[PDB]
Amino acid sequence: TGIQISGKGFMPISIIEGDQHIKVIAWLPGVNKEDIILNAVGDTLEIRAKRSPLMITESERIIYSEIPEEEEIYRTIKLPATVKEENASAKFENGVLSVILPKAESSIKKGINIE
Amino acid sequence: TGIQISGKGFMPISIIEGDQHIKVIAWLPGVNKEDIILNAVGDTLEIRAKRSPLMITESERIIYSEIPEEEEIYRTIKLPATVKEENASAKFENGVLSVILPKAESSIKKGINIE
Amino acid sequence: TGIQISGKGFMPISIIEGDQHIKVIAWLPGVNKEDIILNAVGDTLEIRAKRSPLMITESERIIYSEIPEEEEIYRTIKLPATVKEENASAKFENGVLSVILPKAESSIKKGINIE
Amino acid sequence: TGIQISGKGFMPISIIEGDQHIKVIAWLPGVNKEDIILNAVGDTLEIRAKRSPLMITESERIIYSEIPEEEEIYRTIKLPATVKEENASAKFENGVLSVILPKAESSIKKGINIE
Amino acid sequence: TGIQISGKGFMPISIIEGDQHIKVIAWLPGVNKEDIILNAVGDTLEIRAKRSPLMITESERIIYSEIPEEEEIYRTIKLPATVKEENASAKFENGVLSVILPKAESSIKKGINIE
Amino acid sequence: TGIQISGKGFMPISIIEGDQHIKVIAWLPGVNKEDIILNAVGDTLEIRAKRSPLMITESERIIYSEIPEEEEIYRTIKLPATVKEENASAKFENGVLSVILPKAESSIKKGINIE
Amino acid sequence: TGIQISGKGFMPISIIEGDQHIKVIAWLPGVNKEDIILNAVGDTLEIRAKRSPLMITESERIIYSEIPEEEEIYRTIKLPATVKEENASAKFENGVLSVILPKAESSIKKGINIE
Amino acid sequence: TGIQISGKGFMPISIIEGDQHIKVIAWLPGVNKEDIILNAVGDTLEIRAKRSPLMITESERIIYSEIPEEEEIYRTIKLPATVKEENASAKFENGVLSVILPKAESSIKKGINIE
Amino acid sequence: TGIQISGKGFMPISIIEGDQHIKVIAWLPGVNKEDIILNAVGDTLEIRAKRSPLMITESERIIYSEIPEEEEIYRTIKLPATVKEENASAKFENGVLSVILPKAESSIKKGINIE
Amino acid sequence: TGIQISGKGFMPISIIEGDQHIKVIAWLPGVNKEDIILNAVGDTLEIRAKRSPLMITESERIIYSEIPEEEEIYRTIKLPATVKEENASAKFENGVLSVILPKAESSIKKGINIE
Amino acid sequence: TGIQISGKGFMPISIIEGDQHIKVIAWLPGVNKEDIILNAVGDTLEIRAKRSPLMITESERIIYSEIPEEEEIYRTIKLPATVKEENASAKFENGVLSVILPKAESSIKKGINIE
Amino acid sequence: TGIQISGKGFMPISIIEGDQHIKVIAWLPGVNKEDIILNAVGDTLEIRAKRSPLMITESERIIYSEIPEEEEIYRTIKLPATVKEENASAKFENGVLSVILPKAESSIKKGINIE
Amino acid sequence: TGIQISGKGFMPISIIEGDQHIKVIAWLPGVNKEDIILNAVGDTLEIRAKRSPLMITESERIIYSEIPEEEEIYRTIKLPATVKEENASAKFENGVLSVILPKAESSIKKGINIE
Amino acid sequence: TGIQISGKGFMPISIIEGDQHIKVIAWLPGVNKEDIILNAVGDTLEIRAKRSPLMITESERIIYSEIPEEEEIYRTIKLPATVKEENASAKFENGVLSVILPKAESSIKKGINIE
Amino acid sequence: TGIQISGKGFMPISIIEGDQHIKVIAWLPGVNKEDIILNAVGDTLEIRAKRSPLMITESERIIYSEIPEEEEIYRTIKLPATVKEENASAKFENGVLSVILPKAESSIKKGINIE
Amino acid sequence: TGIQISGKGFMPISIIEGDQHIKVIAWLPGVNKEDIILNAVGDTLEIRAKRSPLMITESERIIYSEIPEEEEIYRTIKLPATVKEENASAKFENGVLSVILPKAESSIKKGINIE
Repeated sequence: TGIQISGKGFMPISIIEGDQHIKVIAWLPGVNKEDIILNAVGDTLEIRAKRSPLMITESERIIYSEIPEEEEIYRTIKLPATVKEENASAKFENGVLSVILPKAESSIKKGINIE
Repeated sequence: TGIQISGKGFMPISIIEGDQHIKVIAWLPGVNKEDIILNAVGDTLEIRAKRSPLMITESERIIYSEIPEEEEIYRTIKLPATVKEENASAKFENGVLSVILPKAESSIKKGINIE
Repeated sequence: TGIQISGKGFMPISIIEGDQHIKVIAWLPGVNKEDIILNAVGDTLEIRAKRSPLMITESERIIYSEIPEEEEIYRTIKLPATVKEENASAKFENGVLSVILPKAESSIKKGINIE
Repeated sequence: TGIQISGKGFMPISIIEGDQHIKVIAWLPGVNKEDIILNAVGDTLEIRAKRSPLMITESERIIYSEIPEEEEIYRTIKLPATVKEENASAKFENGVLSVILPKAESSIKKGINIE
Repeated sequence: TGIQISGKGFMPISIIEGDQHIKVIAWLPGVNKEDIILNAVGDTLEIRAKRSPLMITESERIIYSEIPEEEEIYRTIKLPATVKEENASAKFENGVLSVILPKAESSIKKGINIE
Repeated sequence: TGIQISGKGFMPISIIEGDQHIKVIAWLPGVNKEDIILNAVGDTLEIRAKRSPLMITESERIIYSEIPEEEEIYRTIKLPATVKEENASAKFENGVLSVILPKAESSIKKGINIE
Repeated sequence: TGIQISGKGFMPISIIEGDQHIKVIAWLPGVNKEDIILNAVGDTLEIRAKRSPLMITESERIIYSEIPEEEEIYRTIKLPATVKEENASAKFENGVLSVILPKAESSIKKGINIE
Repeated sequence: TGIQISGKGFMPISIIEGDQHIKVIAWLPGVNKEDIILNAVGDTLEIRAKRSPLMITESERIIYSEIPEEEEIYRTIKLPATVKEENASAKFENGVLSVILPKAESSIKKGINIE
Repeated sequence: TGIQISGKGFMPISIIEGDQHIKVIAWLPGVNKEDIILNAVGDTLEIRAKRSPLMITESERIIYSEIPEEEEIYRTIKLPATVKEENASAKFENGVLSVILPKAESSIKKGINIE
Repeated sequence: TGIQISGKGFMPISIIEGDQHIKVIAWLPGVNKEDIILNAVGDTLEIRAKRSPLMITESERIIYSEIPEEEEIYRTIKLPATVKEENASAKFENGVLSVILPKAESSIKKGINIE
Repeated sequence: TGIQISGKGFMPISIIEGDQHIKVIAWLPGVNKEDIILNAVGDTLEIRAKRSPLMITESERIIYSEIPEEEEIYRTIKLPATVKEENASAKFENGVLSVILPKAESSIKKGINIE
Repeated sequence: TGIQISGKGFMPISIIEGDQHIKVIAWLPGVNKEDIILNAVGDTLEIRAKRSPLMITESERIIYSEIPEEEEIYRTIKLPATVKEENASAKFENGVLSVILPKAESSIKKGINIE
Repeated sequence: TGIQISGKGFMPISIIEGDQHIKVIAWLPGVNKEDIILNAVGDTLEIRAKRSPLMITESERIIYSEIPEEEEIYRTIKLPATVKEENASAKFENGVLSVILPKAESSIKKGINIE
Repeated sequence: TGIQISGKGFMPISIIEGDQHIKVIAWLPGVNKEDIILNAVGDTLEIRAKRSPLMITESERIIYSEIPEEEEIYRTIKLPATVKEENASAKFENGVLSVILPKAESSIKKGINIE
Repeated sequence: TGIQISGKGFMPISIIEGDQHIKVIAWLPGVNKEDIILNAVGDTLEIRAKRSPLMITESERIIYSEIPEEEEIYRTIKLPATVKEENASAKFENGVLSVILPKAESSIKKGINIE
Repeated sequence: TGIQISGKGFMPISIIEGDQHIKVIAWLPGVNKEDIILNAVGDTLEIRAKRSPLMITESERIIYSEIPEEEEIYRTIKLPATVKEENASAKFENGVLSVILPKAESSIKKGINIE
């Protein structure tokens, strides 16, 4: 549907497009700020992250779990437009990752009169 | 299977039992530290929480998303054994919740080494 | 579903639990002020009521009817928590009964600090 | 069966035909006096009403309810005979509406007796 | 059999259609000459009758009965074609009614005038 | 579909609408002027016909034939609007029947404008 | 079956063979005499025709038809025996075509004596 | 509903009804004000119109289209109530048609007050 | 098929190509001239629109509709060639949108001689 | 098998093919010389006959019978090669018909040498 | 279907039938004028042709194709009529083959007058 | 496919045509030159043969055998053209039979020049 | 399969790609020299043509045709590499269309040393 | 899934990406070093090879084989990034091909800060 | 088929058989000579080996593969003839393995030369 | 599967084959070291033992038990190859038996000359 996505593991994401930039939304619970790698260029975006396994005491044991445990996970997406990555910015809080990607000049759409 | 869990929406949770305590783990992405209500007595656990919606500018618009949008979500659990909630504790970081539940000394089993 | 309900006839009912009280609703069309029996104890609730049959003039005849004709009906309910029925209150209007059940101090959940 | 009924939502109704009139019964739980609209002409009758769902207070946690809650509801009925609407009458108490309409055909009362 | 007959009580009827009229034979045992109400309009016919009440008593221990005293009995017949009610005629003998419905002039089917 | 047709035998037909009339067409292969029946009233039409069977000489024998053998054929049709059958006309040539049905003025729907 | 038929369009036909000739029957609703071209040689017959389409008025519209639309139609049939086309004859009436085919002398059956 | 709809081709429709009138909504994309034929009488509606096909130059060609090409299209409607066609009005804008149908005096229903 | 389309809601569209320009065809019933936003660049065409809700008087109600009720709708198209947006023009009438996009020289085809 | 046999009734037959002629055998028990009709031309043959029923005196009764009762019987046969029916010779004796038919010159097969 | 067609390979063909002749149309793409062998007699036509394989350069490999490859191709057709080959003619250009077959006199059909 | 074959026994065959002749091929294993009979005329071919059974010694017995043992066998064929049998020649060696049939003058086709 | 082909109508095309150029091969039988339009740029190439219909005299008609009749046809293709149209060359004979595309500089692939 | 591969024959492959380059893996059994051609450019890479067929001795026979027989084979793959072919390197050992594609500058990804 | 093979792992194989020896072919991509385990005796042969997995640098990642990842593989074969295993020989070049098995003189078959 | 197993009682067993020996494992819960009988010869192995029953004290009484009570238990296993039982060994700990079966030296497979 105008975009392609790939990667390993589970990863909720969402994308918002403006007239000058694009906002990226991602869910990465249980990760330390340093465990994240995000690289981009042109119109392509890459997300890489690793989470610690849930340690347990020798006396302790798990009766039940829902959480997938695979530590390494990443997701790749092709955007609908080219961006100026060098000016991009991102915020991460509450296990959630936030990104801002300025649009490239060529991508800036233009209006047309209607009569 | 000896315990039951209930609630609305999508919410990962994990449960672990210790000799002196029981440990509960849950993922609360998009929840501010103060947005959480957590209540416990005896051997039953309850959780309620609200995550802000995805804000957008009139120019901006959502193109793709799998993340569910509903804000308020909750979870309820019945433990297998009684706990001393008065001494329990909870720690929440990076959109993930952990809770320490002291087992009742009456509930605390007596491992015997014999042969 | 964690609670049980039974009885005879059609008597739509809905239950709402509040931190300090429980609100319950029952559809009772066409029933007079004197026909209603209410009883609650511990964490269970009972209702019994009787509606006069459809009287008609000798020259009249019922050509069509979807309204059920039975007079007496009752319903049993298991509450999830104990209530202080002695201080409860209820009201009936427009064929519907409204109830408020104060919750016992023992049953009232305790909140725990988050850190 | 010589008479037709239609509308939306749940609305039990009873039709009673007299030698000089037709009486109609409608169950409208929780419906206020001013919210109900009654209209008729010829040999057809129509009903409109709307019910306010509820108000939230405190936690306001409700389990799977047995009571329906569609707000707007109406019903239309074709009578077997023409009625004199200008002389009709209606009353609503205990959540049930009662209506009596004199029959225009009865005001004519044709007869061509032969051997 | 493509035509509708309805009513209450036991009242055998035979409907005969002519090219200029409709003739109907009906069984009305025990009904007086003045007790038979006959009405017609458009393409429908109404037959109404009442027989002697023939009450019940005691000190007899009724030993046998096949004759019902049901007084008010009627039948509604959907005629296949329009009739001129003002010109109808009938004869009643030995509890059997012989009606004539002269639909002789209310329409005249087109004919062959081909050239 | 707003008009109904039935009958026995093979009889193709087609229907037309006119501003002040209705045209109807019927294929009647091998039918003589005298074998034909056409009657109509109101908004319904009837057709009956009978065609002589396949005659054969004593010295001849039918080695193959696909043409049906039945002689009598007929059709009945419900028209969509009222017609003034007294003014109708029809023509039959080359085994095909054409009929002209002037429409009832009351049935004519004209005289609405846009602004 | 010792004989073949082919062509396009709707064309009922029946064939009858005489000891000295062969007679053929054809259904041609709505065809003008000149519209048809019948030819023959050897033991095969060819029939060509064209039926005018259903002309219409500007205000007119066709609401339904059973009649097929195509105009140009023809059929071909291979006779089992040779004929003397120069002596053939045909008659067409009431949208129906008849043909008489004198059988060739060698085509005409010869009977061996009793012994 | 008591209403019927018919016609050919693609023509989206919606129908509103008023107490004193009836309002009709029709989509007619790609139409000029003069191409539309509408007429009304009694309690039934008809709408007929024509839209030009897609013009093109010999140096241009169709690569992809969803819009159906057939030009002549119409629809018909059977109302549940009679209207006063002579007083009806209609407006057309932005490819959409709005019609106002003053309801007949007999059609106008009588409201019934609750006693 | 070498061209990509996307958006939300119902939006008929068709596309035409010439040697020097691109023509765009779309259906927007019931929209006001200003309610539409269209931008494009490179080979990408964006269409955005918001439609008025079907106004209804309090006494009225929609007995039936086919028109989709959603108000805002938009579409995106990736053309097979590049365009000079700054020179484009568009006309809109009768609920239809017309847009002409001159092709970009670099993308503009060249004729190739054949010998 | 390159040839066809047809007819009615029990008529066993056998066919014998020579270099210069064809001989054919047919079982016709109980048929008179005057009852037989045989006709052949080209490379096909016809046989027609009739056998009288079994007579008995009125006092006599058939205690056992396997012999068939039907009288009229016939057969038709297609040869694989043309025959000169002029020179045909037939012999009927003991309820069996024998016939020899010289073959046509073209039918006559020339012996071909081996080198 | 009155004519037989056979042969190996791909060779589109169509047949035309003159009253004095027969014209045949065949597609023989990629063939040099001399590479066709054609011969015919009676009412049967034989066509033989061979094409060079689609040559390739030593440093050339085919990415994609659909054209069938077999070099020799032939077809045979049995006409419904006898012809005079000695007088025939044919043309071949633009990879398309044309042939003219004058009919035999016996092939000439004789028109039949109709009465 | 325009050619038909018949006979009894096992006899694989293949057929060859040239511009000047026809060549025929047959497998007749275990058959001596003297046991073969072949005949032909016009455009049809006959084959007849008989193979000596396998003799067996008294001390010897057949353990297993796939070979069909029927001695006499024959085949019949209809050629696609007429031949001149008086000049035929055939070879039989290595258990395989070959035949060369010079064409008839009508059989040899005449080339048609191209324009 | 990594390459795009498109267009309407019947147009066989086989594509071949050389290291230094692209050769394009297509079958366009039955078209005139000038009705061929081939244009290209970048990495995409277009083909348009029209073919005369099979004309006939009124005395003439058809027995059978395999050739499709539609007249306008075209095809478009996206090559794997960009070209320099200016040096393009093409030949068309015998209904076969040949085109040569010298490859663009940036497209010329470079061999890699092997170890 | 973002990468495309095509070709004919059997040739297992696998692909790897690095931050400076791309590594390619391929199985090529039975290939001498000389018969493999590798070329690539930009983001396009092609592999061509031909293997000697399995020669055999006159006395020899193939009883069973799994290996496919085709000799010429190739593959094409379009990479996710463009490379600097001139710097590439490819090691071939043990019937397996290894290739190194140093990434081009614009392909080089850029990391972006987070807070 | 009288010969069987078994084992785990992917290993295409083809058996060849001489008169004085037997040849066999095995595909073993990525198998170092030292990882090769092959053993046989009498008329049965064994094959076993392990392949190193594809290593990667931490920065590197697998995007797509077809390579089978199982390492340890082997095969077992029953040969149809005994061999002098002590006299066998093998060759392993470019990932393809070949072997020669001198056949035991007992297995060696003695030719028979008679007419 | 080349080996056979038999015996009585509950006895999980595992079999492992090496290059020069064969290893066998058996579960012997509750069996004393001396309770076992172990014998083997050629390529078959025998194991027999008797395990004591479940004793109970005077005051005791058995309420539940799953363990089978049968004392005598044995198993018979025919090995695939002959073994050097004279050199075999066995080891039994924690109720589980292990046995080493050095297989016959003659069974060794060797002889292939590795280049």
